[PDB]
Amino acid sequence: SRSSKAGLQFPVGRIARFLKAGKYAERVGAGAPVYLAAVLEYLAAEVLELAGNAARDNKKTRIVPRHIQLAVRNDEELSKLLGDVTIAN
Amino acid sequence: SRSSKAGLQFPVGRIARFLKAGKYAERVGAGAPVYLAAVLEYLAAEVLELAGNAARDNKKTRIVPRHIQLAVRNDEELSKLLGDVTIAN
Amino acid sequence: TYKIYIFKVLKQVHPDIGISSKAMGIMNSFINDIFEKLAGESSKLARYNKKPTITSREIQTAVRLVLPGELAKHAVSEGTKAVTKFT
Amino acid sequence: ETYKIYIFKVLKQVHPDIGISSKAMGIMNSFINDIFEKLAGESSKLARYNKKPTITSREIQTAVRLVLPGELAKHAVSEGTKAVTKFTS
Amino acid sequence: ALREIRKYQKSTELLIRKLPFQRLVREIAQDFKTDLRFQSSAVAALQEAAEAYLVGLFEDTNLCAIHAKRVTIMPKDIQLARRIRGERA
Amino acid sequence: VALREIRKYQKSTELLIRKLPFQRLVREIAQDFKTDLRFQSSAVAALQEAAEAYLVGLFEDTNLCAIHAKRVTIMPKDIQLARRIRGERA
Amino acid sequence: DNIQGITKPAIRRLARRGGVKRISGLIYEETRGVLKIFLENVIRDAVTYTEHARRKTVTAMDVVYALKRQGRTLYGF
Amino acid sequence: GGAKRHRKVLRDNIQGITKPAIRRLARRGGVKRISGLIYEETRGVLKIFLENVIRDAVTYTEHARRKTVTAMDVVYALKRQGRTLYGF
Amino acid sequence: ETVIKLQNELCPLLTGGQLKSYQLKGVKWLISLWQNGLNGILADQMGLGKTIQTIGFLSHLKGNGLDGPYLVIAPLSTLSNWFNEIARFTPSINAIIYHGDKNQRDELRRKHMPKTVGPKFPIVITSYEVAMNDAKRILRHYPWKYVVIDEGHRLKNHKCKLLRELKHLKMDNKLLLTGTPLQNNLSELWSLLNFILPDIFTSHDEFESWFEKRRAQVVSKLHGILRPFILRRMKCDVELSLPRKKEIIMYATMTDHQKKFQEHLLVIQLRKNCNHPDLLQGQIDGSYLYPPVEEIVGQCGKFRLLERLLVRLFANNHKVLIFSQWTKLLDIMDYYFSEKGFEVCRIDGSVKLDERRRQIKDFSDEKSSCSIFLLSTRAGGLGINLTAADTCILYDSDWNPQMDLQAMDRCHRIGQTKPVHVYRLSTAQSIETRVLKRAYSKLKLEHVVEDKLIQTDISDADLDRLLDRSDLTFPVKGPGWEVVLP
DNA sequence: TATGTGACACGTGCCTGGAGACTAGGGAGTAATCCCCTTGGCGGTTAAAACGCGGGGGACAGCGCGTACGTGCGTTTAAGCGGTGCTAGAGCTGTCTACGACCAATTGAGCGGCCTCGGCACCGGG
DNA sequence: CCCGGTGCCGAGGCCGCTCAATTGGTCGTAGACAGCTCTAGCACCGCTTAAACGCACGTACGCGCTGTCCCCCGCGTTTTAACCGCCAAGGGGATTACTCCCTAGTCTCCAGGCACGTGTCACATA
Ligand SMILES: Nc1ncnc2c1ncn2[C@@H]1O[C@H](COP(=O)(O)OP(=O)(O)O)[C@@H](O)[C@H]1O
Ligand code: BEF
Repeated sequence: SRSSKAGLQFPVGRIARFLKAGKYAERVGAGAPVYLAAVLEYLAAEVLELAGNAARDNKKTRIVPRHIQLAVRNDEELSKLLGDVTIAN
Repeated sequence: SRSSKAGLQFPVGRIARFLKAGKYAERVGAGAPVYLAAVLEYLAAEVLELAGNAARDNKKTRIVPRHIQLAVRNDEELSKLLGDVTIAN
Repeated sequence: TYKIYIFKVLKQVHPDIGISSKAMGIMNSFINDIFEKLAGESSKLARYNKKPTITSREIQTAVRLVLPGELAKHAVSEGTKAVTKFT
Repeated sequence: ETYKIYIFKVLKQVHPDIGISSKAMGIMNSFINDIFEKLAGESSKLARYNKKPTITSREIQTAVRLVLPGELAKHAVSEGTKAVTKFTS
Repeated sequence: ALREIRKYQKSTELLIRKLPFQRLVREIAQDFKTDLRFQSSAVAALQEAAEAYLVGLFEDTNLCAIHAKRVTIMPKDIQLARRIRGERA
Repeated sequence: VALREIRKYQKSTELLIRKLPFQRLVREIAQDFKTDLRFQSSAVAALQEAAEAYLVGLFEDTNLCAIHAKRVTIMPKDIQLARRIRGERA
Repeated sequence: DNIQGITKPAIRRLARRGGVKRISGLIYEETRGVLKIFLENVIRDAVTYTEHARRKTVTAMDVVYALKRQGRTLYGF
Repeated sequence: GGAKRHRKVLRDNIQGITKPAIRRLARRGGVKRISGLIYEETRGVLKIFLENVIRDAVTYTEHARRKTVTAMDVVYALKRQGRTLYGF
Repeated sequence: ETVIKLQNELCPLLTGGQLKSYQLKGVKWLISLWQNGLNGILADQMGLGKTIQTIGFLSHLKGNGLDGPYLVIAPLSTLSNWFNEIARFTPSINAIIYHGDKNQRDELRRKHMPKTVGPKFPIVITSYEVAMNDAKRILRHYPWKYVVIDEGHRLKNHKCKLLRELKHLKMDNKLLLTGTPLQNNLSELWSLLNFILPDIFTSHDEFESWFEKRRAQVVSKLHGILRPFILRRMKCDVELSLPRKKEIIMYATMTDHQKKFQEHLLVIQLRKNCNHPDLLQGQIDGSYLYPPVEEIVGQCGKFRLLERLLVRLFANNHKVLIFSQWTKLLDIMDYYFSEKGFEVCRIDGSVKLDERRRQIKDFSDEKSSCSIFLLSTRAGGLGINLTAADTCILYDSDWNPQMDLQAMDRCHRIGQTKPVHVYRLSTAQSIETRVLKRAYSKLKLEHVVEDKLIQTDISDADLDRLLDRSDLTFPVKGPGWEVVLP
């Protein structure tokens, strides 16, 4: 698959299907899904990294929705991206 | 013409062309341009009515950009829609 | 551009009042801004409803969403009358 | 229809012992979907403004630079460049 | 007291009761349209969003009162907060 | 004298900030993001108009905050409070 | 009297969570009015979205879309 | 005086915003009395705002593969930031 | 003999130095043009200035018939000299310099300029800026009969605001005084011909369409058209008392620092590295301290050849004139002179008109020891008379060759017994060669209406031979130096 | 203290998408031109910025107090967890029929350009 | 406050040129509409128990100012930079023709994870 060839865990084919099914444009380049999968993988890795550190500080082995809220608020870059984001818990 | 049948001063054919050229959707209905031109006609007539009254208070026949800026601040509904804008001069 | 149409609708509401050239360009840019906002909202509303064809129902909903409460009630009344007159 | 397996994989990669719950998994999936939708919409608007039917990697890169603030944008464009280079090679 | 502040900040439960908020939501919705039904998830989301907005407004008015050298908040503080925010309608 | 000067600047619309220092500042700021950049005159004019409008709005909010604090003279803490309440603290 | 359903201890606890130490009397009525305005706006938007799809009942997706267009993103609903 | 040492260098570009300019800008808003640190505070705020808008405009210009920044890019950046300009 | 007789018959108000034969022809042509009513342009060279002929014609017009107000427009550094000359040569004639602040101009108009037409109306001599500013306010009321515009190169562009201001004013007759008649193009020539003759030339497309054997026919056709309008009198053609002029372009090799900067490194930066890069690099770095003059002359720029020419001029015992396009290079030269100890006097835009007049008076004075006199290309490069200095050197060469020729011929005036020497500095293997080639093409166009030599460097024997000016009272191509022939 | 519980790792039949290859044609990268506009600086004046002063409006520190808000207890009203029962209404599917798009001609609409004019300038005073 | 003509300068009106709207006509794919399918939201009686309310109070606090004293404002100098005027070039905006390869789909193929029952075990209750 293209995911194993590009060294990315996220599915490149699934994102490519969503871009075409979403009808965002007439044609979609081959370099768009592989480029978009890397950005989504890095952002998801940084969120889970800061959220995992908050769980270790609270002596919690499992990440709870409360830990995700503390991670996006303590980080200035993640707070500006989400803006006014209210977690369920 | 089609614009004369509905009684709208704005061109219904030019709006239909912009919707198709702008590729907002695959197919554009027949009632969409006639409906969209009526909304644009009322909003244009509403701003010119308030801007005309502002020019009448200053005893100026010609409407200047300063008069248009004073009209959007007075009306609440016009300011709710046009609050983020900044009129030059 | 809609310069001749802005001038025509101005004479209907105010025959004696005149408009400057810069004010005409601003009114033209204001109409183009409202046209893009209503067209963009109708396109996003079509994708959410999974409807490829846009109609007067989607434009009416986009008007009630963008325009404020008092301003939308007057726009929908004129929009409905234009459709019945056209059909 | 969800990125649950990939989120769990990247979490185990960044934190082996930490295990994410179901609610936090759903929240992360919703966040990833929101980021993807924002990036796709920005790329579509950029392609439509320039009258370009095809969405290339440059559109995604510009959308990432515009949406992501701070060092997040630079890290994301670096990751995307590395991924597209590994895919093309 | 300060102990009551740390207890509510640590907890994440919904402070506003569900039945009065649901009654208020239904009464408000009865004005815009008639004979409408509501899903429990929609009411829960409305309650969560309203609670988050009220917490933000309370933080803002507390900051404004601290700026005025007063520990007790006043309605003028909320008025100034809504005026600076721009949400005044 | 102070009240009459408010009525003059509010009635007449003009570019208060000079064009050349603002243009030099814009070029200096843009030099950090990218080198060998060139600016159009209309772009600099729009930048100056937007900056002046934003500064006027910030000054209005600061004056409201100062009036709320029972003080006629504005202070940097008022500007900081306005920036923090507006949410654009960066 | 449904607006009065939001009781005084509820507003007090909400202010305690936000960090308010002392609360006045008119704060309750002011917050009730602000909450009424906010709920009116959000419910108007959600009713619009529900009438677009020609549905009788309002779902959580419409509320989420209304909050998103109002600038507040909600996850988990 | 023959040496004429020191280029008599001009002040910083951020210092180009003069005190009377900030005074007039505050008067337009309705400020009656202005303090001393207000000038530096407005200088910093204007610098931050210009940095943000210029970064957005430079990104928009790099998207079009153009060297010169145009008014349309500034308008698009300002619209992205939440303030649209009419007449440009 | 005959020149003294016609001088009294043509103009009796002129009491002083008798006009010569070229001035006789000039005043006769001006009188015939005034009688017929056709406006003309004086294209006399830098030497043998037509200002004396023009003031003689004005005095003749004042002598008989009407005594209407006369307006004269000239650069700032020129109006003082014009007033001095009209006061020295022509007595019993009132002349005022209408240059000052707003209140000063108002009080001068109230005192010396009667609102109604008076018999004794002082001739006003205003600059370009004050005239452009006051054409609508105060000048529109006064009816001006005869106007004289010196240095017609100011009105070369068709879109000058000064042209609009002059068109706003009512002129009965116009006069243009240009050292060089045309630039290396035809648009400005058509603009000048339309400003002086509105009915003759009306559209630029017609003149462009009108302007091997085919190229020889079109130039001969355009020549016969403007011949009655333009009058040209070369210096060597009429005046034989003045010594000949020699323009030698000395080439200096690129230094090590210049080569390193060029290798590290658009056109403006290349020219900065070409001419005096020391202070430019210092200002780019931000250092407040300045390197020594010896370190500068050893490291950067053509200052080595500059000092060679300086010691050659010191041995020859003649005043030198240096011209710099940039205020940075002018300040570099002034600092070098102050460090060496020689007296320095610089005429620049920052220098006021009174200080300019004082400095040029001290330089014309023989007792002054200020052999080094600094002059700008924009200001002071045209309109001033400096006959005490025989040798002139050009550190930089501008794009337009007309300005360079004017600056080189400023010293070459009438009455300069010492032979004149023109030196040009241009580094080889740089954009200076390109700009000199552009100026050469431009001067070739204005006239039509080697590599190894530029690579080599001038030696001490060559410097001595070029300093020796016994031939004016040397091969065409020498090692490190080339002489251009008209 | 301990337990058992829903959260977490796993084969398993699958089941609906990715990739493995021919294609073919219209979007994208690229060689060349022109002249619109931009970068730099010199010249002058001229309104604008800044350095120094006196002082009077104003920010700020402290006090007695007298209005209003925090805290604790018997109590009363409503949130809520459960349970039944009906049902309008949400949601998936074959359909067949009125509605959107290209194309050939068309014929009149407004954008490109020329000319005169007349609301609004400014004049410097009383 | 109005004063005579004055001087602009964008507005009125007209003209020609022509590419944008429109009507007559086929169609094959999007949609409104009868049916049902199984699921959720409507109300309420029954117990009750944590949650809400008002009287008492007594003590931290909001408000007016009293003295101060210092940090701003306005005006006479001047002194330093904008700015309009202007010469000349040249990087780069904007456009056309071209040809090249890559992105959309159809025949197909073989493995990914999605719906579901299961063994177990880290808190989180007790
Ligand atoms: N008729 C004359 N007799 C003597 N000297 C004259 C005469 N006319 C001009 N000059 C000399 O020429 C100079 C003034 O005119 P000049 O500078 O030559 O005019 P232009 O500006 O045309 O070059 C002075 O040196 C003056 O002595
Ligand atoms: F004609 Be100018 F006085 F050199």
